[PDB]
Amino acid sequence: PTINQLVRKPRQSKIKKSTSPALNKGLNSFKRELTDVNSPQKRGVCTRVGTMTPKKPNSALRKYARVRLSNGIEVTAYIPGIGHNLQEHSVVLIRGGRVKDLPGVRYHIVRGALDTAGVENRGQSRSKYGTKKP
Amino acid sequence: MTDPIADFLTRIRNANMVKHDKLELPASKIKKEIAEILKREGFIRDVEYIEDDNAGTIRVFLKYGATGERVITGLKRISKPGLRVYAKSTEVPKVLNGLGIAIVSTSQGVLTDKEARAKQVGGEVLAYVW
RNA sequence: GGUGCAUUAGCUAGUUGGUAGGGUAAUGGCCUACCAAGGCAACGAUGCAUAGCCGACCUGAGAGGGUGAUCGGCCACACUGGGACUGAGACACGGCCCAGACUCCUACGGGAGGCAGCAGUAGGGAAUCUUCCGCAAUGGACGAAAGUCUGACGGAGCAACGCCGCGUGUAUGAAGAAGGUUUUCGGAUCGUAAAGUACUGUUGUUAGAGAAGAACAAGGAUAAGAGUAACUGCUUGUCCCUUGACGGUAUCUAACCAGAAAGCCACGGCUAACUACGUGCCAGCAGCCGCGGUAAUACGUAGGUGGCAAGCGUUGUCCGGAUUUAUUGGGCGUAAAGCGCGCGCAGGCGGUCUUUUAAGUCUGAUGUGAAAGCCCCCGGCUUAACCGGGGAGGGUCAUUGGAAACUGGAAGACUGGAGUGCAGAAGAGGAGAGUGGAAUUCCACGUGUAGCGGUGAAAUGCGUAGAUAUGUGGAGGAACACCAGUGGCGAAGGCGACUCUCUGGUCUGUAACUGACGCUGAGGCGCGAAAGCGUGGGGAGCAAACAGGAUUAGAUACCCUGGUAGUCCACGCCGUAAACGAUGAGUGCUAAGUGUUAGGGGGUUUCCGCCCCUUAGUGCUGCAGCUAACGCAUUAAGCACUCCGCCUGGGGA
RNA sequence: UCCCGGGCCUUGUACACACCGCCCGUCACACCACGAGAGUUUGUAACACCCGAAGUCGGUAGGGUAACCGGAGCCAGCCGCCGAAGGUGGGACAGAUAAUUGGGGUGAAGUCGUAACAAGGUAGCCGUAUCGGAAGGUGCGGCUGGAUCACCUCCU
RNA sequence: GGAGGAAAAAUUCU
RNA sequence: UAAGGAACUCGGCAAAAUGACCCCGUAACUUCGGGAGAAGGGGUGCUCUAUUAGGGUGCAAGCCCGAGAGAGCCGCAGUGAAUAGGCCCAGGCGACUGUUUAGCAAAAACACAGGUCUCUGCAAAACCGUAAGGUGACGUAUAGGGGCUGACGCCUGCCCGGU
Ligand SMILES: [Mg+2]
Ligand SMILES: [Mg+2]
Ligand SMILES: [Mg+2]
Ligand SMILES: [Mg+2]
Ligand SMILES: [Mg+2]
Ligand SMILES: [Mg+2]
Ligand SMILES: [Mg+2]
Ligand SMILES: [Mg+2]
Ligand SMILES: [Mg+2]
Ligand SMILES: [Mg+2]
Ligand SMILES: [Mg+2]
Ligand SMILES: [Mg+2]
Ligand SMILES: [Mg+2]
Ligand SMILES: [Mg+2]
Ligand SMILES: [Mg+2]
Ligand SMILES: [Mg+2]
Ligand SMILES: [Mg+2]
Ligand SMILES: [Mg+2]
Ligand SMILES: [Mg+2]
Ligand SMILES: [Mg+2]
Ligand SMILES: [Mg+2]
Ligand SMILES: [Mg+2]
Ligand SMILES: [Mg+2]
Ligand SMILES: [Mg+2]
Ligand SMILES: [Mg+2]
Ligand SMILES: [Mg+2]
Ligand SMILES: [Mg+2]
Ligand SMILES: [Mg+2]
Ligand SMILES: [Mg+2]
Ligand SMILES: [Mg+2]
Ligand SMILES: [Mg+2]
Ligand SMILES: [Mg+2]
Ligand SMILES: [Mg+2]
Ligand SMILES: [Mg+2]
Ligand SMILES: [Mg+2]
Ligand SMILES: [Mg+2]
Ligand SMILES: [Mg+2]
Ligand SMILES: [Mg+2]
Ligand SMILES: [Mg+2]
Ligand SMILES: [Mg+2]
Ligand SMILES: [Mg+2]
Ligand SMILES: [Mg+2]
Ligand SMILES: [Mg+2]
Ligand SMILES: [Mg+2]
Ligand SMILES: [Mg+2]
Ligand SMILES: [Mg+2]
Ligand SMILES: [Mg+2]
Ligand SMILES: [Mg+2]
Ligand SMILES: [Mg+2]
Ligand SMILES: [Mg+2]
Ligand SMILES: [Mg+2]
Ligand SMILES: [Mg+2]
Ligand SMILES: [Mg+2]
Ligand SMILES: [Mg+2]
Ligand SMILES: [Mg+2]
Ligand SMILES: [Mg+2]
Ligand SMILES: [Mg+2]
Ligand SMILES: [Mg+2]
Ligand SMILES: [Mg+2]
Ligand SMILES: [Mg+2]
Ligand SMILES: [Mg+2]
Ligand SMILES: [Mg+2]
Ligand SMILES: [Mg+2]
Ligand SMILES: [Mg+2]
Ligand SMILES: [Mg+2]
Ligand SMILES: [Mg+2]
Ligand SMILES: [Mg+2]
Ligand SMILES: [Mg+2]
Ligand SMILES: [Mg+2]
Ligand SMILES: [Mg+2]
Ligand SMILES: [Mg+2]
Ligand SMILES: [Mg+2]
Ligand SMILES: [Mg+2]
Ligand SMILES: [Mg+2]
Ligand SMILES: [Mg+2]
Ligand SMILES: [Mg+2]
Ligand SMILES: [Mg+2]
Ligand SMILES: [Mg+2]
Ligand SMILES: [Mg+2]
Ligand SMILES: [Mg+2]
Ligand SMILES: [Mg+2]
Ligand SMILES: [Mg+2]
Ligand SMILES: [Mg+2]
Ligand SMILES: [Mg+2]
Ligand SMILES: [Mg+2]
Ligand SMILES: [Mg+2]
Ligand SMILES: [Mg+2]
Ligand SMILES: [Mg+2]
Ligand SMILES: [Mg+2]
Ligand SMILES: [Mg+2]
Ligand SMILES: [Mg+2]
Ligand SMILES: [Mg+2]
Ligand SMILES: [Mg+2]
Ligand SMILES: [Mg+2]
Ligand SMILES: [Mg+2]
Ligand SMILES: [Mg+2]
Ligand SMILES: [Mg+2]
Ligand SMILES: [Mg+2]
Ligand SMILES: [Mg+2]
Ligand SMILES: [Mg+2]
Ligand SMILES: [Mg+2]
Ligand SMILES: [Mg+2]
Ligand SMILES: [Mg+2]
Ligand SMILES: [Mg+2]
Ligand SMILES: [Mg+2]
Ligand SMILES: [Mg+2]
Repeated sequence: PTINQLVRKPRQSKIKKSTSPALNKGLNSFKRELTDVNSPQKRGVCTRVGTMTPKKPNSALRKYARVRLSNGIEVTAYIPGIGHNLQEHSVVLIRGGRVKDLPGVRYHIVRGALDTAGVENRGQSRSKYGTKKP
Repeated sequence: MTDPIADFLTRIRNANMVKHDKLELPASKIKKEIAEILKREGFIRDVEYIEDDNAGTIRVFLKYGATGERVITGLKRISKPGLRVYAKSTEVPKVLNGLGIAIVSTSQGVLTDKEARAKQVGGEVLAYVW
């Protein structure tokens, strides 16, 4: 546009939304309100566990979980690794990262930071899955 | 209409692209100054001032090198009615890394980049030509 | 000078100004009485939401974008709200009074408290430290001084949290120890890597020497000054004596030791680095392309290799890449993107020349832009991190002196732009009234008899109560055959029979007249196909809805027979379209060839006619140039400038 | 000229698995987000009245009182203005929740049709009115972003 | 080749 | 009439409560007129400034009208007696004003402005009367009679075999 059109109204950017909203806020019990504080990991309480099916063309079953966070958010997380020691009413630590296979899952579970256990018989990539040196 | 200097530059640009040899247009003081400058740096070959009882006209002969090479390869307008540009003595630019020239109107008249930087004076830049 | 929203348009009344007065250190509706109705706001008032501000930090080629951790400067607060006293200075963190919530004591009358000070506890969190030493140094408060106080400060402890530095050995050691991994089972690989061999102690262990940070203050002598009648004392200068939490700390000296010291991620492409086994769309991997169904360099493991290193990976936030808001640095024919069009307020921009002004513009000098930080040059720590000195950078900053090309202001001058005048031309431009012929339908009457109409085939339907057909007459409504032509007019929608009345615009010819009077134009006002709405008429054809007959497996359709609203008129709404050239308006420049509409000039020619030149429209083919291409190309989608509108992945919408 | 099968050229295409293609909408099932909803509930900033502590200021002061010359002056006490908190009232704004309801979106083989892409078998699309289980049909006006185009007329 | 006007034919399905 | 305040009852029936003048302030909805006296609040006595500030009247004399402010004074209480709206939220019916069973029912019933159908060309149709004579009408289809519906807003679908 012309310079006069630019001085009359200036340019504007585009507001880009985040990918992991549940990590971007906390809860105040005194005010019973929600505040904008960004955190790398959070902790929550499990409600149910199960295994759902992916979209085409994949068909293998995947381990997921449903969690109430510190702010009472219904969050569907993914369980990595082989085997797990998770069940209802368990304390879990949720971490960023979404998987394309499941249309709703957007978060991962850290293995070895809370009630969650590590992975047995792991030699490679041992820093993740929370297995100590054998 | 609005800008006569831009019309000047566009006239030379069109005639240069067409490989025309002669160009004529109505005259003024600043037009004569620009033509005289271009003749001094040899971009054009010759310029004449023909007297007609409306305003007078200026006629410039475009200069081409051996084997039909264009001496003038581009003209760009810097200062515009919608956005004026003023340059300080230490902010005057070098056109085409010293290969071209710029025209600047300072308090001592119209000069080129070399003259403006030699006297440490500034003005408003009119155009680049290379 | 530094933020988001107009899906936040009015706000305000001690408010706005004045006349007197009170009050304060001081001016001031700061407060009072009187008088007038003012004041702010599309240059965003008022309101809602978020937020301490800056030097600065991260990123970036830069312009810019994000943030306000540590340190320095300013501001606000001290459990919540209000108030005053003392004082030079407070409406006062560890001062006072009142009310409020909470904690505690009570003999039930009543009292005490405020860690957002240094440590420390509980709770919230994914997440953050000792209930340590000393006034030795620097600085504070008190005092004449010694001296007291100082959780300021100087130090020690914890946490790989970050930057910098060093080590886990060094040389030699072979067709190649032994053993893993594979093998085309001859071999290759780990690999000079080992053992052996010769050497060192940076670290480490043992035993010892061991700084700077310290200047002092005060006390005793002195020497010289001012003051004095004389001293005492005072100011300066020179000596004597004394002072360490850190701390036996840094550092240094000797003896022993290869011994006590390496892990993480990755290896299909992006991207550096492959083999075997196991599994078989399962287990699973994953930032994307996507891998897994029996020969997996992508899943798990083993061997090997690559990167980094006391660190390595994962996640969260910011900048870059992203020209993906494009001033630097993008666009709108067909991919998202030109309002349906016009009249025009504010605003933006503006033909030529002269004189004058210095508002913009350019430049010199003065003051200032604290320290720390980036940068340059020097140094100090064994180097580095770190620390010190000097310098440089950074402003549309205030005072002031200069120049007058350009933009702006004033006074003049001129026609190219613009408009008027004078002479011609063309046209379905608009509104009102009247009239004309062809044809369809209906009605009446003569002639005449058995079918007519319709379809791919039929049937519904009309007809012996006499159709269809033909001839004569009458009634009424709507549309205007030939002319008719990528012809004409209008801003767009749009405008075709004829005559009259009232009116708008355009083109050419002249150079008479005025002398920049111009372009664009947010918000406003108006016009705007068809369908639709309200009131009153009119209704011949056609025809949404509707009914019947057909087709079809079904046929809420296409086809046939009828048919209401509507199509028409007047007044008033509505305000939309593939309202399209899918192309905003204004101006100028840039090869040609050939039709046509309305004019003008010249030459041939007695005229006619033919030829050439030119203005304004309307078609086609094509050069340079532009485009992703199709294509556009003097009626640009080419080359330039002014102004407006609009675009930023698809769906949801 | 016609019937049938081929071959070449040309044209339209939303097909490339290449028309045994592609592709639209309703209905039934599950899940998700959002709007409406008689109501309920939580909070924010104001406003208008009532009452109004501490405190400054102003007025009296019969009671008390050493400095000044019984008097002055001063204080206790009482009264008045302003005044935090509290109470009452009608509005404004913001969030949560609620029987039920409306369209929307996703979901390896559900049911019903075939609306669009070739002239898609009635050309398609846009505005509007009406009708229908659904895609959609029909009327009026406009466009070519339309295949074929016997015959007739202009342009290159 | 481009533009304008304009006749006659027509069953359903794959 | 102590304390309570609809617990009475078919039902707040009856009673109680508000009530005047001046000032502030006022919602959803709407046919833009309303709702509205919405709701909710504040002030009223006497004395002195004071034969007021100012007005009407008149030549003047004089006579009437009387708001704001200040200072005070007195009671439990100042429109000190009588007279003088209670208000709000939501739904059904009827648009509204009006009419009705003298003597049991006042309404959701009738009427109403508006809509539609149908008859009537003037000695009109319709109605009273045996007729004459009249109303309609001293009117003339924008007029007159009859049936149904009942402001206003959006609409009013299918069936003509039977009567
Ligand atoms: Mg892996
Ligand atoms: Mg700044
Ligand atoms: Mg900032
Ligand atoms: Mg004063
Ligand atoms: Mg804050
Ligand atoms: Mg830093
Ligand atoms: Mg960049
Ligand atoms: Mg910072
Ligand atoms: Mg801090
Ligand atoms: Mg600071
Ligand atoms: Mg505090
Ligand atoms: Mg606290
Ligand atoms: Mg004081
Ligand atoms: Mg203090
Ligand atoms: Mg404290
Ligand atoms: Mg503390
Ligand atoms: Mg704790
Ligand atoms: Mg000290
Ligand atoms: Mg000291
Ligand atoms: Mg102490
Ligand atoms: Mg400290
Ligand atoms: Mg310290
Ligand atoms: Mg830490
Ligand atoms: Mg470190
Ligand atoms: Mg290191
Ligand atoms: Mg070792
Ligand atoms: Mg060794
Ligand atoms: Mg060795
Ligand atoms: Mg082996
Ligand atoms: Mg070795
Ligand atoms: Mg020893
Ligand atoms: Mg020792
Ligand atoms: Mg030692
Ligand atoms: Mg001395
Ligand atoms: Mg001395
Ligand atoms: Mg000494
Ligand atoms: Mg001594
Ligand atoms: Mg001593
Ligand atoms: Mg000391
Ligand atoms: Mg010690
Ligand atoms: Mg010690
Ligand atoms: Mg040592
Ligand atoms: Mg030894
Ligand atoms: Mg030893
Ligand atoms: Mg050792
Ligand atoms: Mg050794
Ligand atoms: Mg060793
Ligand atoms: Mg180690
Ligand atoms: Mg692998
Ligand atoms: Mg390995
Ligand atoms: Mg390695
Ligand atoms: Mg950028
Ligand atoms: Mg740009
Ligand atoms: Mg773009
Ligand atoms: Mg454009
Ligand atoms: Mg488009
Ligand atoms: Mg247009
Ligand atoms: Mg459009
Ligand atoms: Mg327009
Ligand atoms: Mg203007
Ligand atoms: Mg000018
Ligand atoms: Mg500095
Ligand atoms: Mg600092
Ligand atoms: Mg050095
Ligand atoms: Mg430094
Ligand atoms: Mg330095
Ligand atoms: Mg320095
Ligand atoms: Mg510098
Ligand atoms: Mg001049
Ligand atoms: Mg002219
Ligand atoms: Mg006949
Ligand atoms: Mg003149
Ligand atoms: Mg407009
Ligand atoms: Mg119409
Ligand atoms: Mg109508
Ligand atoms: Mg039909
Ligand atoms: Mg539109
Ligand atoms: Mg358009
Ligand atoms: Mg243009
Ligand atoms: Mg032309
Ligand atoms: Mg062309
Ligand atoms: Mg283009
Ligand atoms: Mg063939
Ligand atoms: Mg052949
Ligand atoms: Mg072929
Ligand atoms: Mg083709
Ligand atoms: Mg139909
Ligand atoms: Mg059109
Ligand atoms: Mg054609
Ligand atoms: Mg009682
Ligand atoms: Mg009582
Ligand atoms: Mg009750
Ligand atoms: Mg009872
Ligand atoms: Mg009861
Ligand atoms: Mg009663
Ligand atoms: Mg009411
Ligand atoms: Mg009393
Ligand atoms: Mg009634
Ligand atoms: Mg009765
Ligand atoms: Mg009665
Ligand atoms: Mg009679
Ligand atoms: Mg009569
Ligand atoms: Mg009725
Ligand atoms: Mg009916
Ligand atoms: Mg019948
Ligand atoms: Mg019948």
